Amino acid sequence: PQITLWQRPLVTIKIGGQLKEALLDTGADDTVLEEMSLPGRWKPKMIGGIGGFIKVRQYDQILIEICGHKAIGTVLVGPTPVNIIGRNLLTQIGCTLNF
Amino acid sequence: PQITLWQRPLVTIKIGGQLKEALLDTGADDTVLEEMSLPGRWKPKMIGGIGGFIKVRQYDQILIEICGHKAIGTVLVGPTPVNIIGRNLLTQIGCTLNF
Ligand SMILES: CC(C)(C)NC(=O)[C@@H]1CN(Cc2cccnc2)CCN1C[C@@H](O)C[C@@H](Cc1ccccc1)C(=O)N[C@H]1c2ccccc2C[C@H]1O
Repeated sequence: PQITLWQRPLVTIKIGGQLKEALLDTGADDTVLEEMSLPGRWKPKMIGGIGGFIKVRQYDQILIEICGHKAIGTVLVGPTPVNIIGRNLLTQIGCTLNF
Repeated sequence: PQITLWQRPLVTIKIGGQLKEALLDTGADDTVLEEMSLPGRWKPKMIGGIGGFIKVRQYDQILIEICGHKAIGTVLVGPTPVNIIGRNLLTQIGCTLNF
């Protein structure tokens, strides 16, 4: 698709057999989802944005479907205000910025 | 241009006759630039990022030059680590997300 930016670019993702809403976010290096339980072991990570750092949980090789495009990649879990799809998974599903 | 997302999407902007580098951020609602002096009076605002809220100064009716293209709109100035061009100005230059 082509998504213009007058509204937030929210798409629907499927992860863990659930459907969630997430923001497509070119300003985010990584993908962070709200507090959920995902399979397997986790490592620790701190990510910093505006307002400071949060401590999140890094899971690897997670399957997540964005607009019916399957990506398998690293997903962070933590107290983020919105689910954010960031560059590590945007590159996978072939996403560019155009003007 | 067609900007890919293997690296951060940094481009050159011009505001107040200064050249700056800044991030094309589809996840940002507003444009937030690093502490600098602008023409006009400002309203104060609280905007919230990933690690919580910061206080910014809001200037209206500001022209920025992004890769040639002019855009005018609200610009917030405040303690941000990186310069961020959000949706409010991304729309004016005709920016879209394509996959
Ligand atoms: C207006 C303003 C700019 C303040 N907006 C944001 O910060 C929004 C906030 N919401 C939330 C919100 C807050 C309040 C109200 N509604 C919504 C969540 C997403 N962001 C958008 C982010 O794209 C902003 C960037 C800024 C940045 C980039 C690089 C380095 C430092 C800062 C961001 O936070 N990116 C970071 C990031 C993000 C996720 C995972 C890893 C990493 C690393 C890093 O790239």
